[PDB]
Amino acid sequence: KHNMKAFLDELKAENIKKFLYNFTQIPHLAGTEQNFQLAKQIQSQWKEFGLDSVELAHYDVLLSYPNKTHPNYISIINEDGNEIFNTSLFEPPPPGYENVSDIVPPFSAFSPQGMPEGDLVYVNYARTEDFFKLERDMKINCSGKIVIARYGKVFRGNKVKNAQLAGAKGVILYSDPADYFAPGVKSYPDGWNLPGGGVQRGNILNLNGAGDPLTPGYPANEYAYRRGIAEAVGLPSIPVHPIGYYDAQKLLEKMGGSAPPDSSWRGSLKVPYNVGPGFTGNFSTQKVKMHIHSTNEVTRIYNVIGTLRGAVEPDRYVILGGHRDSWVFGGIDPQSGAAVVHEIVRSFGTLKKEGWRPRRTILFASWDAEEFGLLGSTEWAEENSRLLQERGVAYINADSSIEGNYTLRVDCTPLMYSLVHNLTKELKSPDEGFEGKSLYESWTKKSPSPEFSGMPRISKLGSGNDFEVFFQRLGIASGRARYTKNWETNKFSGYPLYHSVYETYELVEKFYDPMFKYHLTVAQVRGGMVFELANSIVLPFDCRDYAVVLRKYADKIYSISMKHPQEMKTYSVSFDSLFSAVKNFTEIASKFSERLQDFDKSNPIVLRMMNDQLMFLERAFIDPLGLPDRPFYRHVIYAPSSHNKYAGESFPGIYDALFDIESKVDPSKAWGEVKRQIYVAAFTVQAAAETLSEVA
Amino acid sequence: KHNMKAFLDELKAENIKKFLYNFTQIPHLAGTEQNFQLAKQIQSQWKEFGLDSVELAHYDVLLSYPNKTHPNYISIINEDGNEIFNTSLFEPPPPGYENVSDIVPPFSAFSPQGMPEGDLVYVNYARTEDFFKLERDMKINCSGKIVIARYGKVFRGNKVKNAQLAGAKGVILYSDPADYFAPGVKSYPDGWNLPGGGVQRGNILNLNGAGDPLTPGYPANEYAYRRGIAEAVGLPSIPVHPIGYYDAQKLLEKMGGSAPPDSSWRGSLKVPYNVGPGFTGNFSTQKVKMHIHSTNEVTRIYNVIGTLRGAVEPDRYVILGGHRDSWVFGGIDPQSGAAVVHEIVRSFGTLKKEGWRPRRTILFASWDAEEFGLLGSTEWAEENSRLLQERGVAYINADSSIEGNYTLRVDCTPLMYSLVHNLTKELKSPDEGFEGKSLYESWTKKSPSPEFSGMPRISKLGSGNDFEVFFQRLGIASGRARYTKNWETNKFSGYPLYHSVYETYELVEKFYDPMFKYHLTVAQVRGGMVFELANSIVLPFDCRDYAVVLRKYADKIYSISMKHPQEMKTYSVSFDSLFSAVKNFTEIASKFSERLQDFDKSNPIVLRMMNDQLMFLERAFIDPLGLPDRPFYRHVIYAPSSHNKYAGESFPGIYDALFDIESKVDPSKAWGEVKRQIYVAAFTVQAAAETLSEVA
Ligand SMILES: *[C@@H]1O[C@H](CO)[C@@H](O[C@@H]2O[C@H](CO)[C@@H](O[C@@H]3O[C@H](CO[C@H]4O[C@H](CO)[C@@H](O)[C@H](O)[C@@H]4O)[C@@H](O)[C@H](O[C@H]4O[C@H](CO)[C@@H](O)[C@H](O)[C@@H]4O)[C@@H]3O)[C@H](O)[C@H]2NC(C)=O)[C@H](O)[C@H]1NC(C)=O
Ligand SMILES: *[C@@H]1O[C@H](CO)[C@@H](O[C@@H]2O[C@H](CO)[C@@H](O[C@@H]3O[C@H](CO[C@H]4O[C@H](CO)[C@@H](O)[C@H](O)[C@@H]4O)[C@@H](O)[C@H](O[C@H]4O[C@H](CO)[C@@H](O)[C@H](O)[C@@H]4O)[C@@H]3O)[C@H](O)[C@H]2NC(C)=O)[C@H](O)[C@H]1NC(C)=O
Ligand SMILES: *[C@@H]1O[C@H](CO)[C@@H](O[C@@H]2O[C@H](CO)[C@@H](O[C@@H]3O[C@H](CO)[C@@H](O)[C@H](O[C@H]4O[C@H](CO)[C@@H](O)[C@H](O)[C@@H]4O)[C@@H]3O)[C@H](O)[C@H]2NC(C)=O)[C@H](O)[C@H]1NC(C)=O
Ligand SMILES: *[C@@H]1O[C@H](CO)[C@@H](O[C@@H]2O[C@H](CO)[C@@H](O[C@@H]3O[C@H](CO)[C@@H](O)[C@H](O[C@H]4O[C@H](CO)[C@@H](O)[C@H](O)[C@@H]4O)[C@@H]3O)[C@H](O)[C@H]2NC(C)=O)[C@H](O)[C@H]1NC(C)=O
Ligand SMILES: O=C(O)CC[C@H](NC(=O)N[C@@H](CCCC(=O)Nc1ccc(F)cc1)C(=O)O)C(=O)O
Ligand SMILES: O=C(O)CC[C@H](NC(=O)N[C@@H](CCCC(=O)Nc1ccc(F)cc1)C(=O)O)C(=O)O
Ligand SMILES: *[C@@H]1O[C@H](CO)[C@@H](O[C@@H]2O[C@H](CO)[C@@H](O)[C@H](O)[C@H]2NC(C)=O)[C@H](O)[C@H]1NC(C)=O
Ligand SMILES: *[C@@H]1O[C@H](CO)[C@@H](O[C@@H]2O[C@H](CO)[C@@H](O)[C@H](O)[C@H]2NC(C)=O)[C@H](O)[C@H]1NC(C)=O
Ligand SMILES: *[C@@H]1O[C@H](CO)[C@@H](O[C@@H]2O[C@H](CO)[C@@H](O)[C@H](O)[C@H]2NC(C)=O)[C@H](O)[C@H]1NC(C)=O
Ligand SMILES: *[C@@H]1O[C@H](CO)[C@@H](O[C@@H]2O[C@H](CO)[C@@H](O)[C@H](O)[C@H]2NC(C)=O)[C@H](O)[C@H]1NC(C)=O
Ligand SMILES: *[C@@H]1O[C@H](CO)[C@@H](O)[C@H](O)[C@H]1NC(C)=O
Ligand SMILES: *[C@@H]1O[C@H](CO)[C@@H](O)[C@H](O)[C@H]1NC(C)=O
Ligand SMILES: *[C@@H]1O[C@H](CO)[C@@H](O)[C@H](O)[C@H]1NC(C)=O
Ligand SMILES: *[C@@H]1O[C@H](CO)[C@@H](O)[C@H](O)[C@H]1NC(C)=O
Ligand SMILES: *[C@@H]1O[C@H](CO)[C@@H](O)[C@H](O)[C@H]1NC(C)=O
Ligand SMILES: *[C@@H]1O[C@H](CO)[C@@H](O)[C@H](O)[C@H]1NC(C)=O
Ligand SMILES: [Ca+2]
Ligand SMILES: [Ca+2]
Ligand SMILES: [Cl-]
Ligand SMILES: [Cl-]
Ligand SMILES: [Cl-]
Ligand SMILES: [Cl-]
Ligand SMILES: [Zn+2]
Ligand SMILES: [Zn+2]
Ligand SMILES: [Zn+2]
Ligand SMILES: [Zn+2]
Repeated sequence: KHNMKAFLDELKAENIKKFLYNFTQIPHLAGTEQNFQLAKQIQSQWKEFGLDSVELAHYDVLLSYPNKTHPNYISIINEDGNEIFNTSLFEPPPPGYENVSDIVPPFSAFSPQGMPEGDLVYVNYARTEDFFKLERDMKINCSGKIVIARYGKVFRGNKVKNAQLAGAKGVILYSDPADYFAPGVKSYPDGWNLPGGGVQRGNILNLNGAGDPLTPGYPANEYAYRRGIAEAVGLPSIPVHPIGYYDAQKLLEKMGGSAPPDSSWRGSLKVPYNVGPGFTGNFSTQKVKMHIHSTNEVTRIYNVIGTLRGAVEPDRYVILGGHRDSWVFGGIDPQSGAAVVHEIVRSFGTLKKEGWRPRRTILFASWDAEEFGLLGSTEWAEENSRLLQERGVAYINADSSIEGNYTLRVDCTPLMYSLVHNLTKELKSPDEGFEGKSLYESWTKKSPSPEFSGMPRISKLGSGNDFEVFFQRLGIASGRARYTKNWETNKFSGYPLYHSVYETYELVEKFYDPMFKYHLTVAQVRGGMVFELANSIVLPFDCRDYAVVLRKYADKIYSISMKHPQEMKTYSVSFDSLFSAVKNFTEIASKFSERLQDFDKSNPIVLRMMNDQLMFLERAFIDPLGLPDRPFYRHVIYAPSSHNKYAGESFPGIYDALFDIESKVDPSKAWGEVKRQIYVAAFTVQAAAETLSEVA
Repeated sequence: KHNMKAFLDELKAENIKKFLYNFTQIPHLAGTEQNFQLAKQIQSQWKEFGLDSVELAHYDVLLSYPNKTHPNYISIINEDGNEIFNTSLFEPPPPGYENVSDIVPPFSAFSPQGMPEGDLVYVNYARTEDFFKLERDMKINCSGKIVIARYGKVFRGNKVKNAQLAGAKGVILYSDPADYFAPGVKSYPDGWNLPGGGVQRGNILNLNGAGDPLTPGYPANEYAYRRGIAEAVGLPSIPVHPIGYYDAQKLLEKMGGSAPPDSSWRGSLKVPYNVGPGFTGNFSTQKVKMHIHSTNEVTRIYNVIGTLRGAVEPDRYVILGGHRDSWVFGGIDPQSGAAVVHEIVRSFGTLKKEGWRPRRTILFASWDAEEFGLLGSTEWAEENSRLLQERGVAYINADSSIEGNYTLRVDCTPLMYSLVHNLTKELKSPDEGFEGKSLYESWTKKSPSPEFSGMPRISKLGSGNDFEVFFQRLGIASGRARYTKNWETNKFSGYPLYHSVYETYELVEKFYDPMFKYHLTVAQVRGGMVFELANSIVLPFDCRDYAVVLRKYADKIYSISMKHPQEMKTYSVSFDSLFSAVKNFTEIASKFSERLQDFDKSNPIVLRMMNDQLMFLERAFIDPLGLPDRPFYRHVIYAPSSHNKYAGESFPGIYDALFDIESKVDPSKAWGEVKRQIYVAAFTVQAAAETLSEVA
């Protein structure tokens, strides 16, 4: 038969291995010829594999690149203005790639140009609370200083925004061995750790979901009217540059001024981690000078869009999307994901050649320019927003398939919790010691739920990947899954070789997944979810799981507010409306669930009515007015944290109104806005419940 | 059989007459006990008539009322400060109603309080072009003056906004016999003309679609957080008051300063129509003093919502809505409409008692607080916006059924043109001289299309009624129909007794429609449209009619721009993208039409796919970012004119960018914004076309 088991059995580890090798021999930087050539290869092959149509969708968006003939670097300069120390111009290339052309040197994408000179201040991870410590407790003023910050904890764009608002005139980012060097394992090429010359690339924008900085709201097509650079969304106003720990040691070792305030400010280098400002006595007349000459350029990008038309509901879309563009070779990020997508397409295509079709339409996407701000997915969605919002069932992301080899990681909407539990119970664990056991058993054992005994951890969606426009802007049910590490040792960072030249095919084949078994398990999870979403007669969403988390989030936000009991009395701040809405959602969802299991389906109009009620339930959490000063974050339950784009925040409107409230000048106005956000949230929860009531 | 003919034949003129009489014996002002009692009567009767459920939906919104013990009035005062002339405190009540309690005296709803004193300037109709003439050509400065303006041409709220922006410190509105006294007909009670003591009530807000001034975006429910008065939407900043032509004569007769600039500034009173400022020589030390003491008050309002559940598609809504609140007796506005709705409900209910049900759900609405800013419809829609946007097929409005007795008037979306043509061909004309002929024949003869020989005039929707939230905010296909006058004699105004105490049952029965035949014809048009929309297997919308008007609108906006050929060359202003999008819409709509007529319907999924494509086509013209500084006007093809809320404007974004462009300080910036609006329009038209392409 043509069922889920036929789909799943056709997936092969050895195919995934061949595709990864094929996608990782040369760099595929967005906007380059190399990456256009790969786009055309993927298009031709998805056609060979059996899809009904495969098209390129192109856009002209703002990208950023270093100047080839005028390199970026940082100096220590003496009182005469002699440059006595210079940071490196390139990462030493890995064995056998030392002749590869067009490796982009490390840089911070979208940095403005400049040569600022000044005294250094060390700001730990440049988090909101690091700046609070420095400015409020230690009384150190960053205004007109160059700040040096270690990578980790939070998205680098948030670090830059925080430094800018503190008055810094430049930012230097570095990788500390405390965060990117796991104890007892060797540096690349002999193990999976970051060497002292390794550097993490990455953009430093604050887009808040806008997409292309020049065309917020509308696709960057051939006739688009653009903003001028001065009005572009999300660009930083001070120069930024990333370095490795060999270079960082030479900038940190002379630091004077105040001592670090406690041991959470000390990394693992042989230096005091003094905060500054400036260098100790003998070197106190030396300065740090940045030299940044990168340029922003409007450049063409290419998405590949494949269609497998549905047999019964061709106007209902289940999307499997992930990016293709890489910083250099992309051995983990993104090609470990893209190779998985390619094998999934191949398997659906083999079923299609034997006469099978899914019930609903499946769209497959190879996105461009993800590394420069989620640009290709967001422009495409801006173009197709009306089709997506009335027809979009679900979005499954497909970036890196591995970031470790310990256990599964899932982040998703509560609407897919029961789908994920059911599927993982039918899959085999790849783990050593669990042969013959289910993936559910191994995952639950290694990553237990903090709430419920005998269940696994499933996280909220944050951002920093291509699901953002689908989930937080448009309200399409979304999820993602990969293999991950045990979060001991380097607990505040991704894998050590992230966005470095050392992320290669050999990294993966030698040190992460030599049998390609973790890749195969991830293909079965991502693929299996898509199969169910596109083929189950009733959509596989359980509204009751949203009711349970809504109560948890309401308890959490109430507890935050209750740190201020005297203000809640004075300004009559009540959460009663929100708890009432959550109770109502719980009751209405339960009755909906009963009708769903019973009506059953001799009647296709009743079925589609309840499938439409299921599809539009995520959609009901969208406020067309957006969140304050963030118009493209429209989901009222979930937004990316204002302090860290990678992390999700629940009831973000209320959370941000409460944050640091004890420091606001006008408390009556601040508490007024807390109350306004309570009203908005309660109304939206009740309105979402009401979509599940009987329709007439 | 239970078909359209059974529905239509059950409607009776004599029932409509009895209901009008019943609804017009006492005043039904929003927020009063009288109007709550009528709401409860309508609820009980719609239940008796056979609807499945009938509920009240209440809101607490900002309303405005005069102070009972401190009356509003205007004076001429002398140099000593003696009040030598005072305007009247009330309209003389009509015969037999001189003992009715609670007739609200004439006032301008939402006026601030004040007693400003000053010199008068006469500003004709207070249109944008009247102020341009006064300030640019005649060099007269309205700053710190009281302005007096005649009613007509444009919505009164626009007059107030224009006066305020010119620096006026108060506004006096009056009814000129030139606009409200038809030659050769007598004053009420002996004919249908406005007497010298008659006054037009009405609100003076500039809401731009917001609804309740205190809760933009969200329903004004029990836990809503409100804006303070200072941040309320749309309130005027200077006092305003309306008067009749007896009083107006006494304010205008002493005017000096400059002469009227031409005869289009002269009405029909025996006065020079001098512009001022101030009075002639001997009276030049006299002034005009306003006394306004009205208060804004948060007050409860009640909508009645009736449901007739659909047999096949209960999750698809066809809405018939009109208001119940009146200024005084409401003999035309709104009860001539509400009596029509009541008989329509009764007729659908009789079919339902014999076992029939419509295919789709029909919702019936009796809206409150329409006269204070479309408040009841807009709050209800804000509450139910998620259900309306995914399930709303169409909205048919039902305010005043008559404004004359000459011929039919229809304003609607192009999607209902072919529906209206087909229906009116099957209805009998009520007109003298057309007995035995169709309503299509009489209407086409009396109101020919300016474009097409052998077809009737159908106008764009403007605003100033309860369809605004459904059409311009939410993108639900909308229409309205009534009997109207021949637009000779008083061509710039509604009927003479509009919003006066003299609009009574007797006005209608004696002078407009003694046989109730025009009412019956309007019930058949409104009712017939609802019947078809709720019962036709394929929705009765023709996408090809949108293609035809889109070309007309594109030609029109191009022609406006081409008044500035040198600027179009210098700034490279091209309409090519918009014409391309319109061509594409024409081609795609034509192919869609062919698939629609053929697929035919053994296949209900294919049917619903194309019914969904039809329903979501109006919805595709919505931009979730809104129009500039008007976030609740989201439709890109149609908005209410920025200069006149009653009139519709096509491609409003482009139109407003071009308006008065030759006066802007920075032409490169102004023409940049023209180009931005061209891009937005072209994109939206192409995106709307693409919803009609094959779905996969
Ligand atoms: C969770 O779900 C429940 C439904 O089970 C909702 O309950 C409603 O709650 C509101 C309060 O937010 C109640 O509002 C009150 O309505 C009264 C009138 O209700 C009757 O009549 C209406 C017609 O207008 C019917 O629809 C309804 O069924 C009732 O028969 C008003 O009289 C109340 O106002 C008076 O008291 C208040 C409170 O002190 C004063 O402020 C006022 O000034 C006034 O004196 C009030 O407006 C409503 O009746 C409830 N519906 C029910 C029980 O069916 C919850 O609201 C919902 N949670 C959320 C967040 O939506
Ligand atoms: C009305 O409907 C028609 C479709 O019938 C649309 O036509 C498209 O118009 C755009 C222009 O807006 C064309 O865009 C051009 O695409 C070229 C590549 O197209 C080929 O390859 C793509 C894959 O990316 C395929 O999808 C496509 O079928 C083609 O095979 C580009 O090379 C062009 O860019 C080059 O020339 C331009 C113009 O001088 C330069 O500015 C560039 O720098 C570059 O050198 C260009 O982008 C598109 O191909 C047309 N599609 C067709 C014919 O199918 C209209 O756009 C539509 N109207 C609106 C308003 O949407
Ligand atoms: C994840 O897996 C779980 C466990 O299998 C699954 O929950 C189960 O779903 C089934 C199917 O809905 C439930 O079965 C129903 O049981 C009730 C009462 O006991 C009956 O009323 C139902 O009978 C109707 O429907 C049947 C077909 O589905 C008809 O054969 C019958 O004639 C009736 O019309 C039905 O048998 C079962 O109770 C739950 N089990 C639970 C909750 O423990 C869950 O749905 C899966 N999640 C997904 C797919 O997202
Ligand atoms: C307003 O009234 C007009 C005039 O009646 C109406 O337009 C007409 O609609 C009918 C029904 O779609 C059209 O009839 C079709 O003609 C074409 C080609 O000549 C045929 O392909 C069609 O045959 C198919 O569908 C039939 C059932 O509808 C089946 O019996 C048949 O087996 C085929 O499947 C069909 O007969 C007619 O051509 C137009 N006339 C015009 C445009 O002049 C219009 O639709 C009405 N507007 C509304 C309802 O909004
Ligand atoms: O522009 C954007 O929104 C994101 C573009 C890009 N996106 C990613 O690289 N996303 C990776 C991030 C992987 C690295 C990681 O997870 N970092 C991390 C882990 C724990 C922390 F506490 C802090 C950082 C992913 O989603 O797989 C980037 O972050 O520069
Ligand atoms: O607040 C609002 O948006 C409108 C509230 C109310 N609405 C109406 O009274 N609407 C009537 C207006 C009827 C009078 C009219 O049509 N006036 C008109 C006609 C021609 C002109 F050139 C100018 C005005 C209707 O739609 O039937 C009002 O206008 O005060
Ligand atoms: C990755 O695999 C593809 C597909 O086999 C290779 O592209 C093909 O190259 C052959 C030999 O030159 C050509 O004849 C085909 O026309 C290509 N097919 C395409 C583009 O669809 C590609 O060379 C491989 N890349 C690497 C780095 O090994
Ligand atoms: C750091 O790099 C700079 C720039 O290349 C070096 O300074 C230059 O040295 C050359 C040759 O002595 C001079 O002609 C240039 O005028 C210098 N340029 C600037 C901007 O100072 C410097 O030697 C390097 N420092 C170290 C320690 O290698
Ligand atoms: C308008 O008609 C209604 C309905 O007949 C009248 O309301 C009824 O009044 C009678 C006699 O007092 C009561 O017994 C009924 O209970 C009422 N029914 C309702 C409210 O549904 C109403 O009196 C009439 N109004 C006027 C002004 O004639
Ligand atoms: C216009 O109305 C005003 C207010 O009622 C009249 O002026 C008042 O007259 C009484 C009795 O003479 C005085 O005691 C008050 O002090 C006056 N009030 C004000 C505010 O001036 C006035 O007589 C009326 N004018 C005409 C022509 O009837
Ligand atoms: C890159 O730098 C060189 C000079 O070192 C300069 O000639 C060129 O303009 C720069 N390229 C840009 C800005 O693209
Ligand atoms: C920080 O330093 C700048 C520049 O000298 C100054 O203008 C600013 O007010 C300072 N802030 C303090 C001391 O809080
Ligand atoms: C792969 O798994 C083994 C077994 O625990 C572990 O020791 C090794 O470090 C893992 N590789 C990576 C990259 O985590
Ligand atoms: C109405 O006017 C009287 C005085 O003439 C005053 O006592 C009362 O406060 C006013 N009512 C209001 C503001 O509602
Ligand atoms: C109109 O008069 C006011 C007040 O006297 C003045 O401030 C304003 O500038 C004047 N505008 C002109 C003369 O254009
Ligand atoms: C009703 O119709 C007649 C016939 O033309 C007309 O003369 C009369 O004035 C009409 N009534 C109104 C209110 O227009
Ligand atoms: Ca864009
Ligand atoms: Ca509101
Ligand atoms: Cl992912
Ligand atoms: Cl990281
Ligand atoms: Cl109307
Ligand atoms: Cl009028
Ligand atoms: Zn990635
Ligand atoms: Zn990345
Ligand atoms: Zn009305
Ligand atoms: Zn009215």
